[PDB]
Amino acid sequence: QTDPTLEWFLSHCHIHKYPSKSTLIHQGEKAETLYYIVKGSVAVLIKDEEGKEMILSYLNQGDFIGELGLFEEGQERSAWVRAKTACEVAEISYKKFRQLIQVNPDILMRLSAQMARRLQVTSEKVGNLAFLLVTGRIAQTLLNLAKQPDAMTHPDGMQIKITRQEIGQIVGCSRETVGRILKMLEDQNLISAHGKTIVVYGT
Amino acid sequence: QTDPTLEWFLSHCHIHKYPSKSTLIHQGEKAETLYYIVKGSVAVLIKDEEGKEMILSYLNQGDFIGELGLFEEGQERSAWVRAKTACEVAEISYKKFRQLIQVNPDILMRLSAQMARRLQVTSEKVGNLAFLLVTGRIAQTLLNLAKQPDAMTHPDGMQIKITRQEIGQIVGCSRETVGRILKMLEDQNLISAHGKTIVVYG
Ligand code: PRO
Ligand code: PRO
Repeated sequence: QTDPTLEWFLSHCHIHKYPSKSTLIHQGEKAETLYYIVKGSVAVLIKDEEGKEMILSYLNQGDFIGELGLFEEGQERSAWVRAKTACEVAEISYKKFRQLIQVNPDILMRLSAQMARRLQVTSEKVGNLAFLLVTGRIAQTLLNLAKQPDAMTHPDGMQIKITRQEIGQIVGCSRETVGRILKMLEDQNLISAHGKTIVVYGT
Repeated sequence: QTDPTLEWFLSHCHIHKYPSKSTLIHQGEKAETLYYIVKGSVAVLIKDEEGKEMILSYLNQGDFIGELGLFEEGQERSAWVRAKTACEVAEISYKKFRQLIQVNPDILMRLSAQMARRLQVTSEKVGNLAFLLVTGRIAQTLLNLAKQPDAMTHPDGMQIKITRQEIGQIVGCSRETVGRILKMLEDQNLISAHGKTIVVYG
């Protein structure tokens, strides 16, 4: 079971290998290139006002990078992209990709499908104004605990001792809701959680 | 002022009119369509825990519905779609649309642009801890104002009066951070903003 459409597309791309931690795309770069991840994983990241790194999302094999620029012709990169693992990345100009689409739209279907599957996950994960309020209070709770005397110093920030159940009691939501928000914050490079302890970054 | 490709796409569609509040796509519908709003607006809804109505998207003229199922045909989700206003919606089978894509990929491009903009909106929610707290305090401030006696009844919820500087001064953040948060809240379909006037939904 070969993939004729993919290898056709790939022959039109410049394929380069990036060691882990190397930067593929810099913030502010003119967006004129579409990327396809042949192998490996990347992190899409932005910075704080104090220059601390936050992860918008991870992109894996089969994902494209820079799809928005293909349609919106502004256009400067909003995010750095850095190799999470050693990766192989295919590169094509927007101009070349637009002519290929005309000839074989299956490759547009490929690009569209992987966006759609990424949209699906959050089709679920929603939350209203209340959930956003709860999120604020959880952050408040974590920030305040990291400031208190009984917080332990950690290479990545300040370590605090609190369960998800206790956060939920304070903030007025279920421990399941806390789990989801904590997992989100950990995915985003804002905290780490292990056992009953949480490391709040930057503090 | 002519869009021949759209006319071509629409000639392959069945166009239906829906009065406001009427359902377009029911819960658990096996996904095989592909909708295009010709006129008006719709709401995408889900029930939360216990069973209260919640908005996933407000979609307007030129927007697609059912575009995620195009790449996952047969999909059943718990969401449903309702007419916000009187609307006119073109529908087409995924099967037929796939035949059209080979001829002219332009409609798939418009659909994909919508999906790409949505991924970008989702990215703008991130999100440091201080930021998330400020966001919650801003939401809190708007929500409490909508509960006050001097709030006005609006079809979409409660209409309140407050400036961006007033919000910033109260909460303790820059005017730039207030703009960023209100925009985020509007993109999340939680409020609408028009000058001093803010409508808090629900
Ligand atoms: O379940 C509901 O609430 C909506 C009402 C119309 C059809 N589905
Ligand atoms: O160019 C195309 O592919 C179709 C033909 C008629 C309208 N647009």
